[PDB]
Amino acid sequence: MDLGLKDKVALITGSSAGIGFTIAEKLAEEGCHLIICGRNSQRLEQAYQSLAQAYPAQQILRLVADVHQAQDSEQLIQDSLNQYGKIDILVNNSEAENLIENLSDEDWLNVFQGKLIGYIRLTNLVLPIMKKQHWGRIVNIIGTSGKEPSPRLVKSGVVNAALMNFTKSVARQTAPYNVLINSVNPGVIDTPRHREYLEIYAKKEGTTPDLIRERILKTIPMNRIGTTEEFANLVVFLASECASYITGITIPLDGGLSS
Amino acid sequence: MDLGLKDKVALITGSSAGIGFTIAEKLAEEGCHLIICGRNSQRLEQAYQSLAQAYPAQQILRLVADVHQAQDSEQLIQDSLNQYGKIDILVNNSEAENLIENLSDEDWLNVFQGKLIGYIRLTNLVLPIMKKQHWGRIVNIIGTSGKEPSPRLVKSGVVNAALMNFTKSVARQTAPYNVLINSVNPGVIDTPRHREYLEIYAKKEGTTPDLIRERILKTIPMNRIGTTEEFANLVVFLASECASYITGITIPLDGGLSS
Amino acid sequence: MDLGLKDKVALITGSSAGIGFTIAEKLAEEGCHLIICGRNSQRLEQAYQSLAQAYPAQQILRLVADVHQAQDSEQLIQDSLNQYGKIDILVNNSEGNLIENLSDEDWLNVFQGKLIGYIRLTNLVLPIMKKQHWGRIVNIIGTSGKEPSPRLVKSGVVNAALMNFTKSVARQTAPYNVLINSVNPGVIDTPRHREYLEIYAKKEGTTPDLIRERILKTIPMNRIGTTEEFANLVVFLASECASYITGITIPLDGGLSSS
Amino acid sequence: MDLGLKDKVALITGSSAGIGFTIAEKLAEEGCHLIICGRNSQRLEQAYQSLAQAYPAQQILRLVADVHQAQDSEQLIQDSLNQYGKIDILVNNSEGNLIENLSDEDWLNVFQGKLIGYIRLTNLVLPIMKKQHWGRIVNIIGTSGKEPSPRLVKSGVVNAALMNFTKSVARQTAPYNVLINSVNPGVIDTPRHREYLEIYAKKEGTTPDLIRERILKTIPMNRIGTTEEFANLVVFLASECASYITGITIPLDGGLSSS
Repeated sequence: MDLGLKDKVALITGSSAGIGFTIAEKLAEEGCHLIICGRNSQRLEQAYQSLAQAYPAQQILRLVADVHQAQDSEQLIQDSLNQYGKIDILVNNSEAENLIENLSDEDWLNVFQGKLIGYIRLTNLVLPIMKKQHWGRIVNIIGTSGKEPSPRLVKSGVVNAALMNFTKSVARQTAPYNVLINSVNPGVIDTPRHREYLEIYAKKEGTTPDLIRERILKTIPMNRIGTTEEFANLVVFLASECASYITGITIPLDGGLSS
Repeated sequence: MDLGLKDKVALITGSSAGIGFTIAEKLAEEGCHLIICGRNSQRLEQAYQSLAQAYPAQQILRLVADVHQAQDSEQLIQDSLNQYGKIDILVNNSEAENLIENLSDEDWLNVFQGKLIGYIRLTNLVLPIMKKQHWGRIVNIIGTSGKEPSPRLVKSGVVNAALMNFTKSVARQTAPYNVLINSVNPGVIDTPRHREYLEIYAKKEGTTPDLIRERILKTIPMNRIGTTEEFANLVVFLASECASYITGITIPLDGGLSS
Repeated sequence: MDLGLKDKVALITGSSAGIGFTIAEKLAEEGCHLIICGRNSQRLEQAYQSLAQAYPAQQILRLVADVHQAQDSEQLIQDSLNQYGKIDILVNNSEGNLIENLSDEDWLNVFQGKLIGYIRLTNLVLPIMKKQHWGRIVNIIGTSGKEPSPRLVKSGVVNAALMNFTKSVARQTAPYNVLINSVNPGVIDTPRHREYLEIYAKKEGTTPDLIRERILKTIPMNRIGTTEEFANLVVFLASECASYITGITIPLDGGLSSS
Repeated sequence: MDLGLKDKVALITGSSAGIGFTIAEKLAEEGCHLIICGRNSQRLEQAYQSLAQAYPAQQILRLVADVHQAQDSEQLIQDSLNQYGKIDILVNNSEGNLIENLSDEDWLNVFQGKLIGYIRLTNLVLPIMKKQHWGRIVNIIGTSGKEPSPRLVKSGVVNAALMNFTKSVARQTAPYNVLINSVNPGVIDTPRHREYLEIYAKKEGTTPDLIRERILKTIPMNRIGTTEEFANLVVFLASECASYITGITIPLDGGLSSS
């Protein structure tokens, strides 16, 4: 399937590893030029070298930035536009206490100043550019940062509900400009954070990582943990010319967890 | 129907007028003692005098407080507990630019520091008290402050989605203590704010209030605007002993708007 | 709370036992005259005698009828009208797997039971209620005493259909003050539930106690609901007080929907 | 993007025209062999000749069949298996008011059409796909060219049922890599849509142009979708790339679901 992505410019946040990295790879495979970013300069350079070697014909800009910080986010967009003159695609992809009574005002304000305002801010920054182009795709990754999907995750639940509604509202307003915005909700995907979570959960309980993994597998109807490639495939489809009539929706990519 | 509310202590925020006032009246009718509050001392005194005269056998504490301010909210709960020794019921009931591109970081942070954190904070403050009692009811009024319900209302959409999810999470955690929490989503209810909105909309467009009202009536399947009594009836039911198996849900009270 | 039900005429199907019986009791307590029905004459007579002795001031009509059969359902309504001249309230409460096993005849038989049963009875009472400018229909949308689970395929399909039917009919009948809502029970202690525990335990090779323990850990309130708790909401929805509530489905489930 | 569809065998119902025809075309483009069907031999032959001439390297089996009839549906699958030995993909795409007017026979006839039609065909292909450890079923859940609206009561009930069926079957078949999803079209430019515009305009006493203008103002993208745009998503869901997506319903609607 021709996705119509040749020479499209894609900014993928959180692209030094895991889901974001594989999304960047797949976008490059379809002919996009890339902006990849993250806070960890060492990890980002490894990603950058891997992508440049795998896709020597494609342009790749790497930028160290904290996309939960206003100044870094503003400069990220300015540097991207300076390099490429356009930004066609934005993939928003960014990152303990679970008991309600224990969460203070500062705790909640702190959660809102992370991913929630982070995605809103970056969306706001790219919208004028995409509207000028009459072409944009924004895909919001609305998950739990490698934790087992569960209603117990209270902070992420609130933030993710807010972001799903924001997605609908912005989609409705930007649809007349062919700027489309959708969200994808991962199930259990085999990422570095997921693997780190297996280690952390195995200790709190007194067991092994393989044992915790087996318990997780029982909850997934497919009885298999998803790959980053499986997740990336949908994101790339949504970011394509082929998804030109799809906007304002949230899609679970989860091996049946939602059933 | 005996609602089992005799001598229960109910705190109703935003109770100087409109929905909150009628909820306070109906709770007093069922035998509750009240805490009523609001920022407007003059309006609150009028409410206080009306309730005291209508329900002379019931205790009524009135407190001037801004329930979007942390200190006022903390003191509200402390003063309530000092007066009554218990708080059985909390009704969370508190209050322009609509285009996404025009909304800054400060704008969004400001919206989150209002009703969103306001309801979360007050919930957090009453939970230890209600859990000690093994008896609590929290009803969150999740609406649009007298504006015509519409997907266009972007700020309230995000906040309300967040609050509906928060409701579910807190309900799940507090259910083992018989502390039940639910939300009610008003449709078009005849309140002071609604009537003020008719005036403001009639000017922006060049028409009358009755004309704007007629346009609103066409959107409501019942072809009638709801009364504050109709709204209050459900809130009082949810706050009662009779609703002892109902928690974590959101109920539209809207004359069919959701259909 | 005065529910405004004095002398209202209520038809409750499946009212010989369990949820339906308790709903009938509670409606009589609030001043309704009743029509009760069931397929088994002996069980229906027991219910009638209990209700007639408890509420001798109220009129109670008992009729043997299979409300999944067209002729019986039509005659039930005609007999009710001949007795009372009106029907104010209908509570639809009638009874109700490996996908590859389920044949066409199995699915068609499913649809010719509760699904068309509720639709047909709704159709039969609508003109009565519309001419009154007063009606309440409450659809009980449950699993008929089986513990809620994604595994119950037929009931899931039927119940999804009925929830949508509820919305559609509500929208059409709203201006006639004929209000239609559904209640989705969680786990409620009925004779049917108790029999299901026996059957499931026998099939699983375990004890009813162990099945009950498994169910309880899924419910945030950590207890099974009573028929009185369930009936309270149904009676509220059938009342004058619920005059602005229509087209909605309310889970009554101890928090199961937030688990 | 390589969709991994080379030599896969796809059955598309309702494939003589419109959405079904375009889906068949696009599946052939990605390397599938086809089974196409319809009730009208002349229209089916036209579709066959078009596809056979466009994709002469692919196998195309055309069969006259009424997929709302049990015998025809059973024979369709047997004939398909006799030709190809396997069926990898099924796209369920078959055709499909005042409440008080609608009789039992009307509702039963509704349920004996598309509802049991999709369920039956799913049941027929499941064992084929399960033994392969590879299957994709995509249910087209629309209004068959009528403009989406709460007024369409029968389709709403059937479609709600089918969306739930999708979830239930997905959960059961997931470990066999047999994935089942639904797509809900908004307004798509098909011959059926165009005929509906004519009929609705005639019934309303207005022009097709004015009906189209009314529809366009409901769609945030301010345009009606093409069959190619719709087919793109169906083909993606039918692909190897969608290997972790199951049990979900995706609106393909230009933002209508966020309007």
